[PDB]
Amino acid sequence: AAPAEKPDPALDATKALPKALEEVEFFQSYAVRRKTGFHLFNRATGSPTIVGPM
Amino acid sequence: VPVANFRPKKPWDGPWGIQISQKKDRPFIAMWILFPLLLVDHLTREYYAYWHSSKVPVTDVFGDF
Amino acid sequence: KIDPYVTSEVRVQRGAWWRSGYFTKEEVEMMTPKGPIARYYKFLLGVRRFPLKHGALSWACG
Amino acid sequence: LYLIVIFYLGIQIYVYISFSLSFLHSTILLFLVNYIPHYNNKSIFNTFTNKSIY
Amino acid sequence: DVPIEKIPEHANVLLKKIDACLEILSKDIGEVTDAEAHEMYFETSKFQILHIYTGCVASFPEGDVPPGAVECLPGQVIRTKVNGEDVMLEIDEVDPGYQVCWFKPDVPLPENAEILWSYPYEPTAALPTGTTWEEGQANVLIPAEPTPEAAVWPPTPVTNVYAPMAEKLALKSPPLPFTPDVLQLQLEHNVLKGELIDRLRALEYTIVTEQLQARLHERRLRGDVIDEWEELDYHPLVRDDTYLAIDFGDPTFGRYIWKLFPHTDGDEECMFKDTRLDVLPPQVNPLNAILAQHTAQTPVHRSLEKRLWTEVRATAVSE
Amino acid sequence: VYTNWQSSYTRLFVSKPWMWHPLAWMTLSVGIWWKFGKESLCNERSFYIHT
Amino acid sequence: APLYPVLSQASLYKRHFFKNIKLFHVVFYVGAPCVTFGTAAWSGSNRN
Amino acid sequence: LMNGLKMRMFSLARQQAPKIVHKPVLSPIPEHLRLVKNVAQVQIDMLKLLNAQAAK
Amino acid sequence: TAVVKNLAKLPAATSQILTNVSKLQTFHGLLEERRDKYAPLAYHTYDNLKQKTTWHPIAHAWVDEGLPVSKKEYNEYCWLKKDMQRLLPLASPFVFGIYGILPLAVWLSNDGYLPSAFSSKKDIVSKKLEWYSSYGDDLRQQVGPMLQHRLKRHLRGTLNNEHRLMLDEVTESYKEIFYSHYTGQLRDVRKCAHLRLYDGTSTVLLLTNKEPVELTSELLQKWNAIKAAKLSPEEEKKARNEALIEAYKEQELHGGPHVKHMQGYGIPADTPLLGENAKGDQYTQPPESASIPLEQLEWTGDTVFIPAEYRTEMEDWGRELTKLANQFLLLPWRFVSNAWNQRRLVSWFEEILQEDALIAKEGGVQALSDDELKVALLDRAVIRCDEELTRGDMEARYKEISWLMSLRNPFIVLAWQTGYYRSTYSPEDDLPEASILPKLNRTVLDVDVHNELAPDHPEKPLPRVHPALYPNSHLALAKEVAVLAK
Ligand SMILES: COCCOCCOCCOc1ccc(C(C)(C)CC(C)(C)C)cc1
Repeated sequence: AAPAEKPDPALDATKALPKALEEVEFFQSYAVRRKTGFHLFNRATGSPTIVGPM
Repeated sequence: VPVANFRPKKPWDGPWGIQISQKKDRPFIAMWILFPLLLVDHLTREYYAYWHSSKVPVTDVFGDF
Repeated sequence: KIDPYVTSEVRVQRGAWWRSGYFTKEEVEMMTPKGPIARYYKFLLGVRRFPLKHGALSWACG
Repeated sequence: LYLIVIFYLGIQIYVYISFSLSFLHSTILLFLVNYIPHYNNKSIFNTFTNKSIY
Repeated sequence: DVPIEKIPEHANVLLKKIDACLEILSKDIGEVTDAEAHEMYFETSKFQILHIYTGCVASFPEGDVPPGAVECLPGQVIRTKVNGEDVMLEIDEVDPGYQVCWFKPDVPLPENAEILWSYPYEPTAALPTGTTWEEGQANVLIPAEPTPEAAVWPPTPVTNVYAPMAEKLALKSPPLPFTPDVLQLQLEHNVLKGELIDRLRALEYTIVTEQLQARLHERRLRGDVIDEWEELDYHPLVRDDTYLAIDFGDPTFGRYIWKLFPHTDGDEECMFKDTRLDVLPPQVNPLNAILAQHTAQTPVHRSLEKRLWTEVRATAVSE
Repeated sequence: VYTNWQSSYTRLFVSKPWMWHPLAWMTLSVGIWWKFGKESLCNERSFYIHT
Repeated sequence: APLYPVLSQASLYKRHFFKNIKLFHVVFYVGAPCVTFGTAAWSGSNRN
Repeated sequence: LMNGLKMRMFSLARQQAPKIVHKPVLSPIPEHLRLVKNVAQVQIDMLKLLNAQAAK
Repeated sequence: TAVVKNLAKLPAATSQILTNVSKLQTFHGLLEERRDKYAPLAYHTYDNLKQKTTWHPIAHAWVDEGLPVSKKEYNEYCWLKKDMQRLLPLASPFVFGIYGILPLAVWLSNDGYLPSAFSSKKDIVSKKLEWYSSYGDDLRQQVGPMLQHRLKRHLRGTLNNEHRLMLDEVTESYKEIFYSHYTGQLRDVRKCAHLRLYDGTSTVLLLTNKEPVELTSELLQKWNAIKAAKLSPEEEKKARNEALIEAYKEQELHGGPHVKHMQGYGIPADTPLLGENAKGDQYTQPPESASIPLEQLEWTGDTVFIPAEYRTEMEDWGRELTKLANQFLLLPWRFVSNAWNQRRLVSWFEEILQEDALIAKEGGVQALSDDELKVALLDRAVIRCDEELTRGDMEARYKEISWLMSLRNPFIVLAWQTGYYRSTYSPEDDLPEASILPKLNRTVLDVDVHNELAPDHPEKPLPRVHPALYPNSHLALAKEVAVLAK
């Protein structure tokens, strides 16, 4: 009854999405590739595929 | 005269710290022996019943039969 | 077990018993237990016995 | 399919745990709300006793 | 049975002890540099490791790569030998409008290329020589590592009024300007003596835990590995409280530190600091608060009477 | 320094309801099987329901 | 003068091999043979 | 650092013994003892002066 | 082994057991005869949940100031009560059968499990010291630290909730009381009394024919003065009732007793009139005593102690802390509710208080021997037998815990006691080195009990001022001076 507790920043949600995006960025950093030996069959339109470049 | 709040160890003081460490890493050691045993228990297994089976493996626990 | 000051601790404030005249004499009387155990104990007040401190021995002796 | 499966099942396990605990609160732990305010003491170095009177 | 002149001898002994402790504990183990400990940092790079011992590495503008050149993008690891030193070079932040490639001798270099470093022709050699980065070829930066000021504990001041009086005695050899009350001085002396001895016993008690932590650090400095619990036994007072916290079964922590030491409240990295100097015990004498309450309660004629009680005591000692 | 953690499992069990929880769980599950699943499934008179 | 049964350096070197495991070191290393020779792929296909 | 490039160089050599760095340890015990010394010297000078007065 | 060694004297022990039982019966007859006419009725009270009794020393621990008994005879009484407790395994064959003799063998194996009759010594002090040094100090030295941890974790709470439960003013005192085995410095008992700040204000309502009145220092002083004047009862009761009505008016001006506005307690207002019973504006029905004029205010002889222990009360301690408190004090603890262990602890408390009274009658602590004082401190659980202290340190220790037990709070008592049972063991043989300073010595003068001490602010602790440095200390310490110089 009326304890008057200050806000605890550890109970906030301001780090989960940044951390997940950091993990995804670490994943995608390993997709960097050199131009030599590069080939990817695009669609018939000429647009890239989804699974191809990943 | 000796320093206060110090004494020799006794049996009820429990084991030393190195012994507690030796206690802790026993599961970690048995892990290496048990995971292969798990895989062997699954891989070296045979089903117990088939459409043709007239019998099924029975295990009398207390030898009453 | 007899006195309604103690048999009322669950429901009644203790302050209702400290205020003199809050409960009347007949009112205190109806709140007392009337069973045979209460009457046995009421008789046993004036009976000589061998008291012990409230604990495991007083309980074991029953 | 790996990502889909793990994302879905992690969401479901989080739902199970979080909702189980929220319902534990709303169903069983609100009985045990006993807020005691802090009352300052004054008679620290002296206590009235049975011998003070009797 | 302990005269007051024998105290500074004990203080010197304990100073020797704690100095022998701190000269060891002042040392600390730096970061490990064994490549076998960090080989997986390079194994897990986004590109395979280039074992480069022939040809040249050249910077040239971005665009088409010459066929035969091995691109060296940011994140590329390169095992080489530089001035006789086996090394790993990790590419980081290649400049824009430019790219780097390893050109073996079979591969012709393009125009507008700048050879950053090159290798010699040694085909018969079994152990290659590698490179020789001359002064101006490569700017290698050693970390400065500026050793900050050594953390000094504040010495509290002590006003020795009687040293000038001893000097005046040596000059004359009354000496004093006032009439000391020998009873009140022997009172303060006898009380203060026990407070000093009782303080030294507490310091000797604490030095035992420093010369225990230092004996272990001697082993840690020799390269010996100490178990987490073997190391705790050399902190016995903390070993006990830590074992009881385990018996209770509450592995949480952090708010206890924030309540006992409120200067750490809100500080998540409180454990990785040393803020004992920011929070020191005050040098306030509580006796002043006591004597002030004593005078406020008494009247003035009693204050003047005390001058009579003291004067009559002087004449009583005189007669 | 004495601890039931390293010197008495019984006093450790007694002093921790979160050590009683698995035991009560086990007892309750076995009682459930005894009351409900024993005679309806495992008895010889009730074993053909597995067919 | 340690009063406890001091453990040799080599014994600690060997125990570190056992207690320096991480979670993924178990999960994936045991899941690969398991997923391949398990109820999904090989053992399951055979036995079913 | 090179023209158009930046790199990180790591050595490859076994570390046979640990590397030592002198990080001085802050402690209040030496200053405790020095304070004890100073207070005791104050009292010693006091006693010497009082003895000189009482005897001279 | 010890089994056959005790079987050798088991025939010689039954006669002494029965003689001791007779002594116990005679002493209990005397004590109860005095108690049944000089002591008040401490009514039984149930805990907040109202299922088990709760016990406090202020109401239940009575001290017979005027007990015509020697201190050694009371020691015999208490020790023989403990021996009766230790005689309980003799019932095992009479409930299990002839195969219930192996428990009796286990009983006869260890001498610490046994009563006095199996001891070769004669004097109660030497016997008690033998038992302690053989079994009891060792048994106590393995419960002290864990009990201390339980008391700490009772204050600060579980699961990282110290910011919600602990106080920021008892912080430095908490540290000095519970973490002085880190510093090695002595402790001031007043810093343990500061732990009572976790609790509320302890009050005492005297019940009258009209209303309850809160007891104060002024009213108590007046009542003591009237008691000392030795007046006729026609004058005594008149003066008592005058002081009582004065205090009643004073508290009515204060805003009523403290208990009216305390969570968990309260005085009901006038009862309400329901519905048609309401006579217009008079919605209330005052009690019968409202008819009595206030000048007839008389004390009923009934009292209500309200400790207001919101965090210290023995009910909220738990199943484990109570057992460990009884273990540390070498009392029975197994297979009983916390109410029964509460009573056992309160009875131990009463015994210690009566022993303190008899010691003060016998000429204080200095009249005691060295072994007798050692045994007293062992009973108080402030000394362990592996210390070998001085006489002055022992006297100061006795004075400290005696004042602390005068306050009638077991929690702070246990917090004080457990600090003297925090001993470590080194892993090395050379360390700890042989000390250079002499043994710790103190005196009764070094203990500050006659002065109040405010709680030091958090992270701003102040040094300790000796009592001798206070003004007019030679006048206040004159009793201790006369006792020590003689
Ligand atoms: C534990 O959490 C880590 C899970 O993260 C998984 C992320 O999975 C998505 C990665 O798949 C991609 C997607 C896009 C791409 C590249 C195709 C970024 C786009 C590119 C190279 C053309 C710029 C590479 C990989």
